[PDB]
Amino acid sequence: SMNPPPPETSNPNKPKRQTNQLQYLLRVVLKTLWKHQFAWPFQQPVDAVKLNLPDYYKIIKTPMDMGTIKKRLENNYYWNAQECIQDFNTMFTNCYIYNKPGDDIVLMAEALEKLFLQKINELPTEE
Repeated sequence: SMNPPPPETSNPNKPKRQTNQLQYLLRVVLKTLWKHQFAWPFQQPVDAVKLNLPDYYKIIKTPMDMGTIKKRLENNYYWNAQECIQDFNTMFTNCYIYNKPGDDIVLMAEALEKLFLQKINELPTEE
């Protein structure tokens, strides 16, 4: 069995910014979700080999996870906050697409998403 290459976290020719919204996405949003008791399934790319999910990457073609997001934020990969918000939403959506309603991992995603939405609701104004 085989995993795909992970999403890109480094690309020297991608233009980059460090903005107050992106700082909030790291300091408040990522940190809040990362420390949660339900974070662990989402802290790294889905390992379809270890988890015995041979169809995962047949179904999920835009993988995303908080390990990748953390690396992107720490390495100033983004130009804007919308790119990062999209990554979180991709992560949640993948979970809901692949799994069955009411599965433990879906409940976990929902709890993290609730917090995500509460924090993004107060995304600061651009400086």
